[PDB]
Amino acid sequence: SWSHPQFEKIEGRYKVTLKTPSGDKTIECPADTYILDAAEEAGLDLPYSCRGGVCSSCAGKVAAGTVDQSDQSFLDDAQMGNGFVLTCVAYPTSDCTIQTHQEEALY
Ligand code: FES
Ligand SMILES: [Cl-]
Ligand code: NA
Repeated sequence: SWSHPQFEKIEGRYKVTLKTPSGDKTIECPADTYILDAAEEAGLDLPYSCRGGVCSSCAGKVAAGTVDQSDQSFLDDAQMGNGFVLTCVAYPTSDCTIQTHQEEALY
């Protein structure tokens, strides 16, 4: 192996502000890391079920910034156009603010 952590995990991280029901919590999220994975590693308890982009459990809404959720399946094109994000399969592509716990907002 290597005598250092992976550069991709130490450097170049995006700021992700999770606007949760219990307040805003800003974490660093590597570009190669799904938002849910960074949040759960940081000790947050965000909702999820399938971890595969096929449900609404981990849904959030992008309040600021952009994501890459090319692996997602469940959201329709309009929902994604309107800012919904499946946090379990979404990489940040900018500093961003994601309101969590938005499953119920989906129609
Ligand atoms: S937990 Fe099912 S889509 Fe994210
Ligand atoms: Cl949950
Ligand atoms: Na990587």
